[PDB]
Amino acid sequence: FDIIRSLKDPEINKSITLLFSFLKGMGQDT
Amino acid sequence: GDKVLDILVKKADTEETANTLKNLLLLFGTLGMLDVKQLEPLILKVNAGVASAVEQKFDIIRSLKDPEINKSITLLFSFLKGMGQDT
Ligand SMILES: CCCCCCCCCCCCCCCCCC(=O)OC[C@H](COP(=O)(O)OC[C@H](O)CO)OC(=O)CCCCCCCCCCCCCCC
Ligand SMILES: CCCCCCCCCCCCCCCCCC(=O)OC[C@H](COP(=O)(O)OC[C@H](O)CO)OC(=O)CCCCCCCCCCCCCCC
Ligand SMILES: CCCCCCCCCCC(=O)O
Ligand SMILES: CCCCCCCCCCC(=O)O
Ligand SMILES: CCCCCCCCCCC(=O)O
Ligand SMILES: CCCCCCCCCCC(=O)O
Ligand SMILES: CCCCCCCCCCC(=O)O
Ligand SMILES: CCCCCCCCCCC(=O)O
Ligand SMILES: CCCCCCCCCCC(=O)O
Ligand SMILES: CCCCCCCCC(=O)O
Ligand SMILES: CCCCCCCCC(=O)O
Ligand SMILES: CCCCCCC(=O)O
Ligand SMILES: CCCCCCC(=O)O
Ligand SMILES: CCCCCCC(=O)O
Ligand SMILES: CCCCCCC(=O)O
Repeated sequence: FDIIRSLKDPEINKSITLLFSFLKGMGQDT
Repeated sequence: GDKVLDILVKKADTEETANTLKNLLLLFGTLGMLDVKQLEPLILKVNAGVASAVEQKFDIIRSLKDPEINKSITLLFSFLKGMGQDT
């Protein structure tokens, strides 16, 4: 039940967006 | 010098210090076992990813459609498949 409540957390949302930006950056087409 | 060595061994002889030195040697051995020739592209990708993350001054659904994100997560899943190989 923790993940559903956590996804709505603005801090968690921003942090996971940062991790997904990290994920996008790696494996770049270049 | 005998007193110095005595102090050194009597302080070190604790199991914590012996475990610390043993695990340092084991860490060196494992880092030697780990192959780094393939790890240089991974380091470059990590550099690019950290740069993109620090560049940023409902997200996952939009991100999954990103071709870059899709390819990157496919690479991570290939990494996940490679580890724990049946061999
Ligand atoms: C008409 C309206 C009907 C209901 C209307 C709908 C009822 C359900 C509403 C949605 C519930 C989940 C929402 C989304 C949760 C967050 C997004 C998500 O999916 O996040 C996956 C993550 C798993 O963790 P990850 O491994 O991905 O973690 C990442 C890395 O691994 C970390 O390192 O969180 C979860 O799974 C938590 C949810 C658990 C399952 C939810 C469904 C169970 C019950 C369904 C049936 C109930 C009875 C139905 C009776 C019919
Ligand atoms: C008839 C048509 C009906 C609608 C028709 C459908 C309406 C919904 C469409 C689908 C929405 C999600 C699609 C899939 C999203 C991406 C895949 C996924 O699942 O990715 C899990 C990840 C969780 O992150 P992870 O922890 O896994 O991260 C990994 C590591 O952990 C990192 O390190 O993203 C999310 O959960 C984002 C989605 C949040 C929940 C979506 C549902 C909420 C609302 C449902 C009810 C709405 C009202 C319904 C009213 C009835
Ligand atoms: C539809 C919910 C039925 C009751 C489930 C109770 C346990 C939910 C999960 C709690 C947990 O993950 O620790
Ligand atoms: C009737 C069910 C209420 C569930 C409220 C859960 C509160 C604790 C959530 C876990 C947390 O705050 O880290
Ligand atoms: C069905 C959507 C109702 C409105 C939800 C608004 C918040 C969505 C989550 C935004 C975030 O994770 O930062
Ligand atoms: C979208 C397809 C190209 C993105 C992934 C390219 C980086 C993986 C290969 C890197 C390398 O050959 O060292
Ligand atoms: C209406 C919701 C707006 C969400 C904006 C999220 C940040 C977008 C810009 C990201 C950045 O480049 O810092
Ligand atoms: C009416 C709702 C429009 C949502 C558009 C969200 C744009 C910002 C998404 C976050 C990002 O670009 O990183
Ligand atoms: C599909 C079942 C075998 C895959 C996992 C095998 C590796 C795990 C054990 C490795 C080891 O014994 O050192
Ligand atoms: C349909 C209204 C009742 C369910 C809403 C639950 C929201 C919980 C939350 O904010 O995480
Ligand atoms: C059914 C059409 C309207 C919903 C489509 C939303 C697509 C959003 C996206 O491309 O991530
Ligand atoms: C009435 C219960 C709906 C599903 C809730 C699932 C959850 O958020 O753990
Ligand atoms: C309209 C019913 C909404 C149930 C889902 C709630 C949630 O997962 O935040
Ligand atoms: C009309 C809204 C459908 C569910 C959207 C869920 C999401 O992508 O965050
Ligand atoms: C036909 C309705 C599609 C809703 C789901 C959209 C998405 O999650 O990309």
